[PDB]
Order: sequence, then structure tokens, then C-alpha cells
Amino acid sequence: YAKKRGWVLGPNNYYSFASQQQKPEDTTIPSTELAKQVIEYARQLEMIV
Amino acid sequence: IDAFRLINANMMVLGHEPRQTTSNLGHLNKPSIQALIHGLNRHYYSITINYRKNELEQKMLLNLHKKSWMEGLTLQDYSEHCKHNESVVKEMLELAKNYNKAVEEEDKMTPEQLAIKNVGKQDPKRHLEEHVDVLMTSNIVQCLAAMLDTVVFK
Repeated sequence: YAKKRGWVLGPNNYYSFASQQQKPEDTTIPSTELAKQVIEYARQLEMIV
Repeated sequence: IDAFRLINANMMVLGHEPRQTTSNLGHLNKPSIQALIHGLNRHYYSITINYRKNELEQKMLLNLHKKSWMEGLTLQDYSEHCKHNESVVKEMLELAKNYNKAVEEEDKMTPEQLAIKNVGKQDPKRHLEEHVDVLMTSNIVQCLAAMLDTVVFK
């Protein structure tokens, strides 16, 4: 495991890297798909009689 | 608005309104009971009036009367907006309970005659989806205008 991956033995202590996520979301950015959903409602409300 | 035109009193042996090659005279007005009592048709006659519509007048009258630039993107701030979405739910609920009351009732002795002699024109679908349509369209217009300004303004 030392040659392939990390887990490198130092002073009697291994070291595993952090494999978590750090994504800084804002989520008002997908506001186009929301307006897309609002329009396709009133599309489907109207347009067929 | 109506205009009129006097006929002479010498044409007493001939029928008045000497129409010859026209068939539009049955249109544009027929002589009502309040018109043919005073002088029609024995004194004067009626005349047709159309409207001289053209370009350089019509679109510029509409674009200055029924037109708003800054108003089409306002937000009608939500103190009274979500307040308006509350007084309508209660009366719709009572109509729904009244709609509940008739649907569970279901008179099934001579139904088609009882339905036609007892109409109300407010219970089944008159007061049921009218306000529901109005509350649906308003928040859609309001939220879509709210979403667009968030797309535009940063």
C-alpha cells in the first residue's frame, strides 16, 4: 500500500489525505431553470383548448 | 352617435329612401322603436357612418394610452401581496364545503329534471375555479417577475 497508494509510514504514524468535498454553493444561480419551470406551467395551462 | 338627413315632402306617391344598387342598408343599425316614432321614416332617414382608420394615427394612440414601460417589471411588494392570498382561501374553502355539501347529497329521484329546474349558477364550477384561477395566475406572474430580476440584477 505504500508503493501503490499513500499510507506512508513516518514517525509511527500514517497519513491519509482528506477526500471530502468543499463546493461553495450559492443556489440562486440556477434561477434560469426555475423561470423555465414557471413558464412551462403557464404553457401547459394555456395553449390547448 | 347617429346622423340623419331630411327627405322632401314631394315624394309622397313614391316610397322613400330611393335605394337602388345596395345591400348594406340592412346593416349598421336597424330602426328601433324609439326612432321610428318621431320622424322616421316619413320625415327624414338614417345614414351609415364608418370610421376613417389609418396608419400614422392608430398605433401611436395605442402606444401612448395603453402602454407602460417601467410598470411591466415591478414587484407590488409583499405586504399586501401575500395578504391577498389569504382572504380568498377562506371563501373558497366555504364554497368547497358547500361544493362538498351538494356532491355528497346527490338527489337520485328524477335527476335530470331536478338538475335543470334547480340551478344556482354559483355552486358547481362558477365560484369554484374562478378565484382559484385568479390566485394561480397572480403568483406565477409575481414569482416569474421575481425570478427574472434575480437573473438580471447580479
